[PDB]
Parts: sequence; structure tokens; C-alpha cells
Amino acid sequence: MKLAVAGKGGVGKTTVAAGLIKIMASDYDKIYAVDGDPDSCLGQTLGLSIEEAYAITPLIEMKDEIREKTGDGGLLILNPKVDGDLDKYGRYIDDKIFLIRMGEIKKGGSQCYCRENSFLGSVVSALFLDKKEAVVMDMGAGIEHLTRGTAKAVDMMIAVIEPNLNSIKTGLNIEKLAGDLGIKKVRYVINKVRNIKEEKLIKKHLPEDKILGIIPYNELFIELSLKGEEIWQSTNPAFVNLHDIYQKLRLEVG
Amino acid sequence: MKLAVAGKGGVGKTTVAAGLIKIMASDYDKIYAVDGDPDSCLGQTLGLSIEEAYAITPLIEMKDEIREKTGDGGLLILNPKVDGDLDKYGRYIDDKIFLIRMGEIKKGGSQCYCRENSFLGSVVSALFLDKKEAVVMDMGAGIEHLTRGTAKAVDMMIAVIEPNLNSIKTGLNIEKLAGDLGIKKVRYVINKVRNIKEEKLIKKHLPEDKILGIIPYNELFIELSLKGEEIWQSTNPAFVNLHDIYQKLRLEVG
Ligand SMILES: Nc1ncnc2c1ncn2[C@@H]1O[C@H](COP(=O)(O)OP(=O)(O)O)[C@@H](O)[C@H]1O
Ligand SMILES: Nc1ncnc2c1ncn2[C@@H]1O[C@H](COP(=O)(O)OP(=O)(O)O)[C@@H](O)[C@H]1O
Ligand SMILES: [Zn+2]
Repeated sequence: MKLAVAGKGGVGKTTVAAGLIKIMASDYDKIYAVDGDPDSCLGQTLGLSIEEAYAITPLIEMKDEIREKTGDGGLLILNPKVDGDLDKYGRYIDDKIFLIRMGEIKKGGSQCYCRENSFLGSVVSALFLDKKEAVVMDMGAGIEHLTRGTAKAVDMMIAVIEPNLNSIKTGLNIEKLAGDLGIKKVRYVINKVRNIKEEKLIKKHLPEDKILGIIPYNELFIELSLKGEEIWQSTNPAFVNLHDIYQKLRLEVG
Repeated sequence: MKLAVAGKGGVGKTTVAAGLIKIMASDYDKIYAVDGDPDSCLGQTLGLSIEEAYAITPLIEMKDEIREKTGDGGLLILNPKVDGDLDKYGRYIDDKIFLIRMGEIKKGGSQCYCRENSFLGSVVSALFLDKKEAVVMDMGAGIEHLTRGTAKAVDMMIAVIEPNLNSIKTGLNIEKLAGDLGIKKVRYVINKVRNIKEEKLIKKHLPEDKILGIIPYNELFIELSLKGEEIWQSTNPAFVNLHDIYQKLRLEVG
């Protein structure tokens, strides 16, 4: 299973990705958790501490590796082979979850970032096209880390939105961008739902077959994230809705 | 006088630029004609032949110069000094007009064009910010060759449009992009006008103080361009409208 989880900052899309990764850990022998959004920490929401997460160097900061992979002596290899080296680009959180952090994609007028972006790109391609392992990579609504090439392997793109008109169109633009890239399955996860009136608003704007499931708003996520305590423990009620969502997902992916 | 002439392909914006350059030649000691649109030949519409124009190597094709200016041995200078070398980057059409051809700006996924685009960029900056000489550079509606840095020196941005709703909005987007870049004066030249009804349509959508002048549609430009005969000769009637436009222009620029 190769999953992409995207959403606007603040919708709780990093939280959703962590929950699915947490759930998948039992069903697969190994899983690559890919933090493709620098604005939130996938690792910490997965249980790691600030220190543990920070020690996991981002792809964008692996200067020697980037220089080595992109060549030198006049050489400029923007499509380096890196599949056999992925496990040297992150850490195992436990015996099943391997975390890789993409890092900030810079843009920025006056310089060349081709080699850097080329390295991040080969790793993403290696994760989706070469590796057998399951992969769950989160990203912002722009889903910039994906390309037509990798989009071939993405089993499903999960757009995470909130129950309001604005978030719904943000959700629709993700489905557009994903489609354009060639991703066949784009499904929705409504998060932070507080009432039925919101559920109805979602059902009128979204085909029901495109909806993976709903996750209610629970103050737990906040009072639980504020401290070193995994939020997807049996304690969390909304943890059921996640399981429901996970199963519906595995049914479509086959 | 530093002029930028932009317009959608086919509006005749290369023709307008050539006419102004032709007219300015008498009022200035030297003029840099800059062909910033590969889709049409500024040089040929200025009187050069296919051969003469083709011999004027485009900036984008000066590989040794690009390599030399951007450095080597690990060096990566994306802001090279090139002002003292501009006259080695083109040809004098006559004793007053010096032609420089930008060449195709490539984009194109898999590679690095930073050094190339960096060279074209330093030349444009050298033309607008360093040189005393008058400059008339044409470009497509995207006006991509310009930046906030050079936009400081652009005395006036001339948007060339046709008398129809579509071209008018294309014209407005140019004024937007130019403004965003920081260009203070954006004026319009209506071209290929066939009747008064079209003139009225222009006057209702455009502040009259923003309009430089109109140039009527004359079959001459076509039956004249098809052969080696300068289209801005006293013969051409519309040549007056140009002169009118040129003078109104010099009045605003001071
Ligand atoms: N269902 C929920 N109910 C309440 N708070 C939630 C819920 N889901 C996520 N949150 C909180 O929303 C905030 C942002 O979550 P995060 O996953 O970082 O969003 P994103 O990755 O879209 O920026 C965090 O405080 C997270 O705990
Ligand atoms: N006022 C005009 N009347 C008739 N034809 C014109 C007029 N102005 C330009 N043309 C013709 O329009 C065609 C395109 O001109 P050109 O300057 O190459 O446009 P652009 O640079 O916007 O692509 C040429 O045949 C040119 O002679
Ligand atoms: Zn580059």
C-alpha cells in the first residue's frame, strides 16, 4: 500500500497520517513514514520526542550525500540511483516504522537548488516506484513532492478537510492536482467534525463514494499532544472512526 | 529612454517596437534593440534579412560566454558582471541600432538552466540599470525577462493590444504584471484598428490618459513584410499614427 495524505495546514492531516501508519504497522512487515511537510512534525505526532525527531536529519540537509549522488568533476546527475540507500536516510522509530524527513524545499531566486531538489526527487521515486514496502507520505495541499512518474504508484491520495465551504474547495483542488498528475483514487477524510449539520454539509458537496470517513473533533488531541503521550491509543474515542476509515481504505485498494 | 514593448503573439507588438526604434534612431546617438520574443524576429522587421538576423547569435546560445561568466572550478556566479561586454553580444544593424537577441528561455524538468538564465538576466540588468543608451526591448504578454530590479529603470511599459474584449483583458493583465513588478507607467497602443466602432470600444474600457495612440489595420504591413522592404518607410500611411504615438510617449517620459 502506497499512500499520500494531503491537507491545508491545520486541518490535522499530519495527525491522520500518523494514525494510519500506526494502524498499518501490524498489517505490514515494514512501513516508510514520510514527512513531506516541514510545518508539522510527523515523527513527534508518531510518538517521538523533540530531540529524537530533530536527530533525524532531513533529506534537504544531507549535503555530502547530495553532492555524492548528483556527481562532480563537471558531472550533473539529476536522476541519481538511490533505492539501495534509502535506509541510510532516516531512522527506525521501532521495528516496523522507518521515518524519513523531506525537509524544506527552497526556492529562492538567486541560486541553484537543482541538485538538492533532484536528491529529494530521487528518494520519493525510490520510495514509490522501487520499494516493495508500504509507504505513507504526508504533504501540504500543493502536493508538490509528487510527479506524474511517481503518481503512477500512489494507490490512493487522501485529502483531509474540515466541514466548511472553504476547506471543501481546498479539498477539491487537491483532487484536481492529483488527477492532473494521474492519480486514479482520491478519497476524503473529514476531520474535526463537531455536529451532524456539518456531516450533512459534507454529504451534499461530496459524492458519498469518495468519502473515506469522518473523524470527530475531540479536545483529547490537543491536551494529549501537549505532552509525551501517543494520541492514537485505545483511550481516544475517535480512534474507532480511524479504524473504520482504515478498513474502507483497504477495501478500495484491495 | 528605456522602453519595454509587450503583447500577445500576433498583435503586431514586434512591428510596433521596430517602428519606435526606427524613429528613435535620429533622436539618440545609440539604441539597443532587444528581441525578447523568439516567436518573431525583431531584426528582420527592422530590415535585416533572414541570413543577417540568423548570424546574430542569441544570448541563450553563447555557451562559452555563459560558462566564463558564471564561473567554474566549483564556482557558481549567478550575478556576473557583464556591462562592459554587451557590445560583444550582438551586431550593429547600422551606425545607431545595436541588436541583441535573447533567445529561447528553457524550462524543462530534468535539468539545470540556472547558469543560462543567469546570463540572460545579467545582460537585461546591464541594459536597463548600467547603460546610458536608450533601450527598446520587446517581449510576450508574460514579460518574463523583467524583474523588480530592472523594472526600476523601465521608463514606460507599452502594452500592444487589438480592439476586442479578449485582447483588452490580455492588455490589462500586462498592466497588472508590470505594476506588481513596480513599473510606474503602463500605456496602450491599439493596433490593427479597422473602424470607429472599435475605437469606441477601446475608449470605454481604457482610461484615455493611458492610451498612447491607435494604429490602423493596413494590408501594407503584410504585402510589405513578405519581401525585403522596410514597412516603416514614409510610404506607409499608418506611419503617421506611429509618429503621433512616439511624440505623446516622449511627453510623458520627459
Ligand atoms: N480531530 C481532532 N480534534 C481536535 N484536534 C485535532 C484533531 N485532529 C487534529 N487536531 C489538532 O490540530 C492541530 C494540528 O494538527 P496537524 O496534524 O499538525 O495538522 P496539519 O498537519 O494539517 O498542519 C494539532 O493540535 C492536532 O492535535
Ligand atoms: N497594423 C497592422 N495592419 C496589418 N498588419 C499588421 C499590422 N501590424 C502588424 N501587422 C502584421 O501582423 C503580423 C504579426 O506581427 P508581429 O509584429 O510579428 O506580431 P507579434 O510580435 O505580436 O507576434 C505580421 O504580418 C505583421 O506585419
Ligand atoms: Zn540549477
